[PDB]
Amino acid sequence: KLSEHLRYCDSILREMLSKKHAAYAWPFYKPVDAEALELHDYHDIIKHPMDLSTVKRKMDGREYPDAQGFAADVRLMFSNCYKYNPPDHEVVAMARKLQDVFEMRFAKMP
Ligand code: NA
Repeated sequence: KLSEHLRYCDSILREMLSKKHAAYAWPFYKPVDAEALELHDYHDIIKHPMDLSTVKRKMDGREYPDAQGFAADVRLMFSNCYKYNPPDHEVVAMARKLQDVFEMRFAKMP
């Protein structure tokens, strides 16, 4: 079983992965494939990649000991995006919209 807090976190993940947010969430569904995206320096710049599929695997694997660890990975995902891309990239705007969802939902955890 997941703790109470982590059951709430699981719901946030479900929401982030849901159709309602897909127009901006889709770049975060799978790990960045540096070769396929021709971003060949990606792993020189980003030392700790993260994406929502990995968060889902970790959740299912009961790897998070608390809600704070879940939040850390999700914030890492957005931060990687802000760090790597120019601030006017369309993907940064998509990250921001999805982060607005995440931060609001996380803060509203009972
Ligand atoms: Na609350």
